[PDB]
Amino acid sequence: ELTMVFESFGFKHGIPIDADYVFDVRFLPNPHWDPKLRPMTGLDKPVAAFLDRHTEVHNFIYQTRSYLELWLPMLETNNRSYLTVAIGCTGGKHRSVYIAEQLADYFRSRGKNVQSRHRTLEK
Amino acid sequence: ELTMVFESFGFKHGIPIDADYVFDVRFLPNPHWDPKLRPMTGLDKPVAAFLDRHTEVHNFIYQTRSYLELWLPMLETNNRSYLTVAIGCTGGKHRSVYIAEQLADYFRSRGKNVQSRHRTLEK
Repeated sequence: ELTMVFESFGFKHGIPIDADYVFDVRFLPNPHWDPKLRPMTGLDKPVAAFLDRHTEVHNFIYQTRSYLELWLPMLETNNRSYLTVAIGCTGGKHRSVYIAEQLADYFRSRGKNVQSRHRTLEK
Repeated sequence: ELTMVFESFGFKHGIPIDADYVFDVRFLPNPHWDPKLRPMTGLDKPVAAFLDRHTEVHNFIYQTRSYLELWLPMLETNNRSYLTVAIGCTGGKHRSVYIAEQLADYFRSRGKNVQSRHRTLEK
């Protein structure tokens, strides 16, 4: 079956070369100036809470998975092993990490074959 | 005002480094095996007609502009000069060219500041 890859990255490091879709989340609320959140990542509960208190964050996740679901039946049959969705913020530590996690969890919940990767955190 | 750039490219040449959003259209009907269409581009009427006879082509354009419109108000105010939407097929000659053109025409019709670019055709 098609493997759905959800990856976060920082635009400052360049777009990942395996991406098929790229979504920029630099318009979402930015935790960069709260000093307590700066050293954390979007895997951490305070950063997730900072993001989820804003309505547009859940709406971005919901609308993005809905958009992808329009094409998924045709992609699952596109001579294709992978569908790679890359979520980018500037540094790849906070917003993109959280959003990629939430998308990956949503598609896992739908029974899809999924994998996540955080390009900045893995360094 | 925010300048909306719509660019086509071929994944075989790599993702353009100025892209903010990237949409893969390799699942749309492929004119590669009709020999009359192969040397043409998505600027040409026979290629546009080949694509537009399939319902999913118009739906992709409509759904993609609608998705972008969810975020445009927040992007038009993201300390941002450009919003660059890159549409990719394998070679960047047919599907991506057509789709980028149609998106650019749609946002021009809404009074947005727009520019188009076809990375493969310009070579």
